[PDB]
Amino acid sequence: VLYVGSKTKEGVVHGVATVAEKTKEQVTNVGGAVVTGVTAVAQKTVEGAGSIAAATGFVK
Amino acid sequence: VLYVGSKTKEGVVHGVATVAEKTKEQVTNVGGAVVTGVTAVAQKTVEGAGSIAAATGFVK
Amino acid sequence: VLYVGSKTKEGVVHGVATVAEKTKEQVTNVGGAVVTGVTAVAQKTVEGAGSIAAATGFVK
Amino acid sequence: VLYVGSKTKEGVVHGVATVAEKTKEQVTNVGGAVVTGVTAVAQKTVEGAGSIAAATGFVK
Amino acid sequence: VLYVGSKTKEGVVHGVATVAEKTKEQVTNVGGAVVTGVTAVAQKTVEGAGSIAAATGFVK
Amino acid sequence: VLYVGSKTKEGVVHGVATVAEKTKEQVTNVGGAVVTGVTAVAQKTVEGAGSIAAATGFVK
Repeated sequence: VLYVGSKTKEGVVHGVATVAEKTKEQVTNVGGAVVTGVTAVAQKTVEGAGSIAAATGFVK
Repeated sequence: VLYVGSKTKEGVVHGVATVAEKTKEQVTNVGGAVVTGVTAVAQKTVEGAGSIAAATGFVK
Repeated sequence: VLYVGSKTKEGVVHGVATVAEKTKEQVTNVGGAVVTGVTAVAQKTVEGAGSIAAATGFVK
Repeated sequence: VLYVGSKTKEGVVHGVATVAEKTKEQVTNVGGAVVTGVTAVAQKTVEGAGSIAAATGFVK
Repeated sequence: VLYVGSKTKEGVVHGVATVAEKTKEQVTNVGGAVVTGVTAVAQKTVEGAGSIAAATGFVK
Repeated sequence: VLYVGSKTKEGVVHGVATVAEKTKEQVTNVGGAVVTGVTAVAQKTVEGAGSIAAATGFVK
């Protein structure tokens, strides 16, 4: 903060990987959210913050 | 904080990985959220914070 | 905090990994959240904190 | 052989995997063979066979 | 052989994988073979066969 | 051979993969062969066969 002579690595997302050979997925969403994969979030702030990921409301 | 001469690695997400050979997933969501995969969150703040991941509201 | 000359590693999520060969999952959610996979959260703050992951409300 | 209506899987080498985080190996061979890792052999014939893996002779 | 109505998978090498994060290997071979890694062999014949891997002679 | 109505996968090498993050290897070979990596061999014949991989002679 006041001083940094470092090699800082702050708030990052690193090395995320996936592999697939023969995938047969038949997602049939009818409401709300549906996530089948990779979702990386990396954010820094100074006041207030969100980062709401893969969420869903149904208010009615 | 006041001084850092470090090799800091703070708040990170590292090394996440997955593999698949023959997967047959038939998700059939009808409401709310559904997550079948990888979700990485790496955030920082100074006052307040969220990071709500893979959540769901259903008020009614 | 006031001084650091170390190799600090804070709030990290490291080394997560998964494998699959022949999986047949037929998730049939009808309400709320359903998580079948990998979820990584790594957050820090100075006042207030969230990190609510894989949750679900049903108020009515 | 004479008939096959199957899902034959012969001579296969499958699923081999390895991981490493912090390894300090200082192999200092002076003679013969030295293997530190992964070696996969998958062979078939009709008359005669080899597959001599990770061997070493010293005749003198 | 005479008939095949199959899904044959013969003599193959599949799925080999490796990972590394911080490796410090100081191989200092002075003679013969030295293998530190991945070697895949997948062959077939009808008469005679070799596949000699990671071998070494020292005749003298 | 005489008949094939199949989906044959013969003699192949598949899915070979590797990863590295911070590797400090100082191989210092002085004689013979040295292999640090990936070596895939896939060959088919009808009479005679080699496939000698990562070998080394020292006759003297």
